[PDB]
Amino acid sequence: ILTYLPYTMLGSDSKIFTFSNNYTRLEIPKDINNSFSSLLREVFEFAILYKQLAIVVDRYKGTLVSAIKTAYIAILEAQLNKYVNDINNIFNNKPNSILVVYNSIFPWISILRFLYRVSNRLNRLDGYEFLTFIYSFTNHGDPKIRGIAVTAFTEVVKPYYNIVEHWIVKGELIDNNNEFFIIFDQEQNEFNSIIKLLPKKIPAFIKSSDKIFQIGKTLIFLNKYCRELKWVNQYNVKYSAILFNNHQGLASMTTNEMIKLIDSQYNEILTFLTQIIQGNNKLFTHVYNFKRFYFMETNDFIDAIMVKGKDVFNESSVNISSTYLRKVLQDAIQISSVKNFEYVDRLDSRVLNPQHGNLGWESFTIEYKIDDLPMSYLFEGHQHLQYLKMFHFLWKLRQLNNLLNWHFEMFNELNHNVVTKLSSRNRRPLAKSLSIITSIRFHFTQFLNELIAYLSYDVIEENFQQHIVRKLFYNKNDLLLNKSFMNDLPKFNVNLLTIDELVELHGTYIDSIINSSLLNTNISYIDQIFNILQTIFNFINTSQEFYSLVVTFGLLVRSDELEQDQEDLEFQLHKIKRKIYKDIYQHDYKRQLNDLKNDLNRDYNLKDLSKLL
Amino acid sequence: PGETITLQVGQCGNQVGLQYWQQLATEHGIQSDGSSTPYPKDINDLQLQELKYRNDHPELFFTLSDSNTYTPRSILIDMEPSVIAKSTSALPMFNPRNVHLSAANNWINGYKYGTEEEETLLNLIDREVDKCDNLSNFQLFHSVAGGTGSGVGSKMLEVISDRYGHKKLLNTFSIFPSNVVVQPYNTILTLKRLIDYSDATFVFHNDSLNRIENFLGANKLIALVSASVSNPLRFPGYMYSSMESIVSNLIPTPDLKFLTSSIAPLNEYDMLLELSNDRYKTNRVGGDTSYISMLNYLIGYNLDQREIRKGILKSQQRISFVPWVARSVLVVHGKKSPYLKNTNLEGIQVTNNTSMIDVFTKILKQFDLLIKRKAVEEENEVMEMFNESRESVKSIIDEYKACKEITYLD
Amino acid sequence: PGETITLQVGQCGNQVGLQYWQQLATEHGIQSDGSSTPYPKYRNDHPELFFTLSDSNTYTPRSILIDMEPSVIAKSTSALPMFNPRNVHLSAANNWINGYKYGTEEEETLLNLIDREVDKCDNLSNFQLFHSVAGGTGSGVGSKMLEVISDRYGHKKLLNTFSIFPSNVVVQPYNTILTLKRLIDYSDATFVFHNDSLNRIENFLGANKLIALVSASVSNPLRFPGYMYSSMESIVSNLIPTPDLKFLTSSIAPLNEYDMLLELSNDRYKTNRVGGDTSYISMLNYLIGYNLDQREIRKGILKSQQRISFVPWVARSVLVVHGKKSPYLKNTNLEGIQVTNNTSMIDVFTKILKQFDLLIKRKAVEEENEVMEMFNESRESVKSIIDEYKACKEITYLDD
Amino acid sequence: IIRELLFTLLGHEGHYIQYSNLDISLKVITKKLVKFGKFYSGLKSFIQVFDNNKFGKIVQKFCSEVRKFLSSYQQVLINVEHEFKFNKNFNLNMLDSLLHQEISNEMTHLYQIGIEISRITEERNLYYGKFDCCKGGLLLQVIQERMVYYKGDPTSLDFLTQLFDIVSSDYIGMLNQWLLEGVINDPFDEFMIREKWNELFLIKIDGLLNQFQNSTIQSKILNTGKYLNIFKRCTGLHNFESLKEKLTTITSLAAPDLELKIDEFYHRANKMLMKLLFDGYNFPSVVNIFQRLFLFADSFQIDNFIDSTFSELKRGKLKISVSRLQKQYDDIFKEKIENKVGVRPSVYDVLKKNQKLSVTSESLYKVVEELMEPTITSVDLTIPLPFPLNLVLNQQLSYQYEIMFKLLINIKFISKYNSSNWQEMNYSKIWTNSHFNSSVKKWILRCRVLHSRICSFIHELENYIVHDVIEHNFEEIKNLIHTTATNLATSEISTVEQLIQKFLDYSSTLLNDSLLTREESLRQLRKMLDFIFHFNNYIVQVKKVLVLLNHELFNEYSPMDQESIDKRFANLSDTFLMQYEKFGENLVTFLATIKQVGERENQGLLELSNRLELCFPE
Repeated sequence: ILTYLPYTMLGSDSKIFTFSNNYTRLEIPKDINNSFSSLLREVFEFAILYKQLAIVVDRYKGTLVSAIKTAYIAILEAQLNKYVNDINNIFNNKPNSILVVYNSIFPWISILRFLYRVSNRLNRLDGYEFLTFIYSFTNHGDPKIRGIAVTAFTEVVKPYYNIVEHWIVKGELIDNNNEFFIIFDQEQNEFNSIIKLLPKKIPAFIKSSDKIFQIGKTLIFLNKYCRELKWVNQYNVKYSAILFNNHQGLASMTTNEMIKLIDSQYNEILTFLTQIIQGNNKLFTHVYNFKRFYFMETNDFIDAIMVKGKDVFNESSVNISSTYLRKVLQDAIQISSVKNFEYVDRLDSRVLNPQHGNLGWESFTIEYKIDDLPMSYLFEGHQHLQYLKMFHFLWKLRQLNNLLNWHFEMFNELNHNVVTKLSSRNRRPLAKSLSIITSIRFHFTQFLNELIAYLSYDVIEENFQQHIVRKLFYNKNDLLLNKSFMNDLPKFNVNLLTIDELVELHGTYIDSIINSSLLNTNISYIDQIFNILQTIFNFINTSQEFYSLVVTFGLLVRSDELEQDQEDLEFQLHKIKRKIYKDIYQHDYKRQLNDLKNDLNRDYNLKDLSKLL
Repeated sequence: PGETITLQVGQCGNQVGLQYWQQLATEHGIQSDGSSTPYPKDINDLQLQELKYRNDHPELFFTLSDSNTYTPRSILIDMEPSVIAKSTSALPMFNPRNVHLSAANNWINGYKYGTEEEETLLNLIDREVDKCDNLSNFQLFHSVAGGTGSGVGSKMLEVISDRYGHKKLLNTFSIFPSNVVVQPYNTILTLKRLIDYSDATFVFHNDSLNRIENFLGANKLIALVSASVSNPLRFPGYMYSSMESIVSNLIPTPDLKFLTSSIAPLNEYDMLLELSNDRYKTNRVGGDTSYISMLNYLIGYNLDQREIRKGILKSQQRISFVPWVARSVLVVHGKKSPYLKNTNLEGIQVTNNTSMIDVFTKILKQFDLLIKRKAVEEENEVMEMFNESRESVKSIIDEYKACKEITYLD
Repeated sequence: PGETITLQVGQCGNQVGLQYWQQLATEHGIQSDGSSTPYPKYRNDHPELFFTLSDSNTYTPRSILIDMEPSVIAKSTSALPMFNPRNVHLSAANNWINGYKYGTEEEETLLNLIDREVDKCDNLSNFQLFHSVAGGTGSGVGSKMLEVISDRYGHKKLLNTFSIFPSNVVVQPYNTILTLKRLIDYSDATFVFHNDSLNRIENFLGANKLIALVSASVSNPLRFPGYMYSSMESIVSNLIPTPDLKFLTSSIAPLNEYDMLLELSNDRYKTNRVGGDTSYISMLNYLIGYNLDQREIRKGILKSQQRISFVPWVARSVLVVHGKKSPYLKNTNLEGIQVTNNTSMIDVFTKILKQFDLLIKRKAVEEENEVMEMFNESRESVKSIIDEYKACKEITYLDD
Repeated sequence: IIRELLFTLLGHEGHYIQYSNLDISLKVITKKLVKFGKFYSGLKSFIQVFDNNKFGKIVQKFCSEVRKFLSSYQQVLINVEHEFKFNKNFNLNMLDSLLHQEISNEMTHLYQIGIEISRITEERNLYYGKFDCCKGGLLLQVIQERMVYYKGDPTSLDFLTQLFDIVSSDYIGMLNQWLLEGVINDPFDEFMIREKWNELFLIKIDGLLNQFQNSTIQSKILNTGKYLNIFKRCTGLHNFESLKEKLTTITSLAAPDLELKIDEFYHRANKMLMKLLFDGYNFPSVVNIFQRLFLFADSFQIDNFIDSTFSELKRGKLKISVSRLQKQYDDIFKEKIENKVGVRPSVYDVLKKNQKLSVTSESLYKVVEELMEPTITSVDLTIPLPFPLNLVLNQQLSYQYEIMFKLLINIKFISKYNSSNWQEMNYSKIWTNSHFNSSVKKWILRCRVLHSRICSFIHELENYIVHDVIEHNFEEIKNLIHTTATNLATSEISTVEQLIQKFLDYSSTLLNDSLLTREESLRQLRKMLDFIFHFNNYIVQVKKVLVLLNHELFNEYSPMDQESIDKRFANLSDTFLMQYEKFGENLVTFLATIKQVGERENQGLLELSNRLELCFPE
């Protein structure tokens, strides 16, 4: 009978039409014959596809799911509510045979086959494999397939774009469903382990994919680290109003309206980011002042702490570094030219690692205290431990240079006050002896003064102009365009750039100094210099026992003898093995000319250094 | 970073020292009144262009007061009061208490006047030490012959040693006379005290001075070199912060303390090769003289790295070096003063060479030629000071003659 | 190329140099106040070869204005107030004898004057001399002026002259034979201009502008850059094949580029006296009136190859020089200046020999016996250049 | 007898005839009836397999059209069901005429077009054919096969042109977006133009129609979108829309308006690109700068470089350093300017700080030799020419435009040596003494005349090169640039494809007329310029031989007074006579080589042969 056919289309058991729970066919024999049931098979498939799909919306009717899939269930229920509306009027009018009901439902099998194939792919890996599955059908032929694909996509993208619009006008994240690509790593160390982009979670419908990353990240940096709670409130009240009041949401916006909005919003924040790093934070003024203290660009200050601190630095690390190093730092500021310039309160000093207790000359350092100054500015440890190691290497060179010129000032008065007035006959073995010690100082003060002159101008000063000054105030490679050709955004000479590029210009500027040519079959080049500096450290330490003997040599000739001739010959014997010991450390510096020149010629970078070091 | 006291003695050092202090005034912004000029911003740091706070260090040569006046720490001493009035009235910022007034045409009259008023000269120097917080360098400006600066200037360099223990660096900045009856034996008497109570000497020939610039023009040429060696001191850079760091990098032996200077007059590649020419040296050169040490100043600001390095490598082959000295040509990249114009580029080379053989033997050849031709108990002390000065200048002559041959290794 | 310095000697040279520098200032748009005019930096013309660049943007020409009398100097400074007041030098000279003594005692102060003009140029390439070959103040010190600059600089700096020969005082045959000796062994290039023939071209002020037209058109590719003839050394190297016949003449054209090359070769438009049968050695044509259609120039050169007389040992070539017009001046028409050296300079030299040999036969302390020696040495100095012109014309040149 | 065949045409059983008979009566009319309904399920089986995401997008729209016919098929089965139960009393006669009048006209054509796709599925200006899965190209071309096979039927072709209209409606939408805008949006490989500026737009010759086969129309559709991307890569402007509209052709891929609208989109893609090159990047300001740097329009810059580096250019490549020659070239040509952010350098001061003067080890007389089948010879220039000016003035142009620079700087160096040798052969002190013998004075006078004819050779060869060749051919290029530029400013030559051809023709004739194309022509140009250079350096070494032939000059400049003076003068006249007969040797063959190639190929080269043959015999 024909009236039992609408009873099966809604999934109800009659006296002869029976089925099972799931995944079974409507095997109904004995109606007329196989001639009537064979055509009845393909319309029986219309009924099993309704019941198998109705149990999917029933078991997931807004429950057991907290994701984007709860909006697709509202899509699945809307077409299912329109399906049962079509069975009612097609059976309201009286049908003659079961062929006329097959004709009106035949435009609906195209819609029903698509909803089942996407519902079968549920409770599988249901992250981005479902949102991209619907978008993979939005560009297709067969407009009944394309018609159901767009109406199932425009109302499933609204929960996804709700994460995007909060990422544009507010600068936060409301994500909980293993979704939108800006994830927060739990290791909150610096502003690099925090927000990062994964390229694999980039969808095929987001056209920008890189400006929305650099709009939400700088909004967090302009809200919590550099708070400024006046511009962000004006930014949130303006652009969220023009996104909601006239375009009713971001999903209603087309592709051209999104790129026009985001690009006009991407350069709006970077104008404000480059506003407060330069006009208020003074990034370049502090990077140049970072060089005056960590890279020894003002040698008058480093010479002052080595003169006004020659008593504290001789002791061990038992110094308090609260009233001792504060006293030495503040009086040396009055000595040198640091007492007049602006940022003198930012200058502080400390002792590094007092638990070692090696010496006081080694543990000292200088610190540029960048407190506030609302900028981090990604100047974390790996940007600072290599930035304090370079100071301590440059501290070893200025230390030896301040006890080699005092060695010149100490031996000239030793010659004058003593040696020129020694009996008029013992001067000739002594004036010959002291001319070797003053001359071996000259071989040492020329090796350091050209080693610093290579580091301070070829390595330090040339990389600062190339990496810091050129990338900030000069143009890139990078153009030529007469703008008069077609139809409150202040543009300035900073070459506007983001967070990930401000850390890289300063990160490479330190990386291109500490790792450039020689600062890292043989030992390393930095280890070869430390062996030569150890000899100069040992040459001056063995020169004071020479200086303390000659002042006693003058005391023997003033007041005068058989026992005196024994005592004089033992004292001149102290001078014989001493100048021989001075020849030992001379050939070790002559050994420096052998191994360094055999290593500098292997590189084109250090070929010029092979003739002036 | 101790300050530097300058001593101007003699008729030369007063007019040369006037050009030395007028050069330091315009370089540091201070005027003849003494008031300070606001410091211009250096172009090493630019601001957000829409489209007090000093980087130099003038305290080493000037003192500070409450009303921000800068007074130079110079001591003026002469016989005639006319030469002091032309120096004080030209630059009114000189301290009038440093002015001393007494003529002497001989070294004996100059050294005897240095003995009679020891107390008023030693007290005048010690008042300037009370002004500074740290003292590390004394400076002189005296004539080797001619005026009274040879006689009483020879005594003023001796009272530094007995009072302070000779721990202060003495730079003499001597001006040797041109090619006069008093001139031969005036030179040989002050040079014995010059090589005994000093630490460094920058020689300047007057007869070779007019060859460079082609008496007021001769005074401006000495002050250009004398203020150039203090350019990394006043304007702090990476190296050469103190005067002991420059000189000890230049003088290998305490008997070798004689330095020859040269002015370069463009780019900075030809500027390094122009300084190596023998015609620009203030000291006269004869044959090919081997160089011991050299320091090239580029005090006009040079943003020309990798171009200075090519000039240093080229100036190593064209200069013959002493065998026991390593071939190292050192150059300082001095910074331009922001008060002076940035258009000009200066260049100075101070160096130690063997060219002082011809200078000292020129005096010793004329020394014995006059004392044999022309020649109360005053003749005995004069004669023994001649023979003491004769054998003492020979000691640095044979030290230079033995310097060319490979020695000082036994 | 190289920068250019000129020397104006004598009363006649100062009047020519007044018109020569007013025409050079007109072509580059330089006003008569030392002020520059914007182009109608970014300049294609090069006035730096003749004028000095200063910090205050004033334009001063590189000229020396030596003269005996202060009358014409006030004419040049008032009409053209941009000359350097240190370069001009002042103190009557009617003969060569009293005029040569002015330059001998003042040689040091005048040699020091021109050393101020060498260091202002980066690379100097040539000298110039505007004077009169007959005259006391011009030929007197100017003969010493070209001698002191010949041995000091020593063959590396070229020395061109633009002299004016007498057309007709009775002392004028005395000095024209003396200075013609010094113009032969000490000058590199020499231009001949006749005061009588210049009046025929226009149909003393009218003849000055015609010399200023030729003396400024010869350096038109020197200042205004082009494809060729960028330097003066490449211009004179065509016209002078051997140094013993360096005397040069010129021609002025005043409408087609084919007809302009035919009107320049006529003997009517000449600055020098032309005899009956003259044979040319080398020719240079200056088409400075913006000739662009190079189809009529090709016919004018090919017509001038087999029409004009030629010297047998030299290669007959008619070099045409395309000159760009000055943008500051208006385009009037095509301008042509033909400079060449020919055999037509015998008739004026033997005319000077005729007035000299007739005067010695007529005879019109310690100063007499020396000037007869100087009259003798200057006679076979210019008689050897006559036999040089007579030898190159015939076949007797190409043998022993 | 009728109800069982009512279900058989629906692809189902009728219990007597066949699957999804032996009682054959006079029922002849049902012999063809069950054959018509047999392949009904062939359409329905075609839908379920070819509607997948693969097999291209153009078969999906066709899969919608056959399914629309499946509903129009079942629409007439209600009428025969109404014909069955009612009292018709007309059986076995009219059943054939009803179901084939409006169905069989479309049922037959829809099956042959579907069975051919399954047949070709079992088989599986530019390049990269080898199409896969017979998606878009093979389906669209067999439809046009179906129309021409049934010519002569008005009632059959009208359905095929409507089937080709709606099926190919999706293919026009990407073709209209390529020609108008330049978007190549195609998720599959379902287009002609495949984005992979030379090997990037392969045209996929496997799947074109018969209309898109002409070699002239393949470039009209390929360069329309390529020249639009250049306007889209430079100034930005994704999806221009230019405050305007366009006709936006819609009708079909079979119309007389197809060949007209493709050319209409081709003129708009060239009008907008040429407006970017001429007005935006200042292309007239580039061709006047290439004349000032390669062909010496203003030789004041290069003449100051040659005389300053005159001693460096005479020596070989081994006795000179590369850095000394390049550095002097920068101070005289370039100008160091600061790239402060805010200023905008034009095309004049960008190409002026871009050239490089390399002296790498080849020769001028072998670069031209390898093109076809001293340091002044190997000096050259190179300009990077940034985007998008590297597209029209390509590398084929600049290689034929740099060769002229090495030739123009070689003869300007010979003209510099001869102009300097004239200075020392005429007004020196060593060369011109006063009282030496007449046997030597005849040798000096014979050396000056030979050099005065050598110097006039290069001053005549240059007057043909720099004026008759370079300047004359540039007057027609410069004329058709400014009067192109006056027409472009009005609209918001007329083709970029002919602008490259017009400049390649300019550089070729400059290379052709300047004696650098033929074998015997280059063999004499190398021999002639080398002999002049071998005579120029011969002059400077006689200056030390003339000091021993005069006794007065050697006394001032310090084997004398023997027969060796006459011996070395005899050796001087021997090596001078060998160069005089050698000058006449190569010149009469150089005059013969221009007469050979000046009559058959180049009429402009004969003008030199008319001018130079009348000079030197005279």
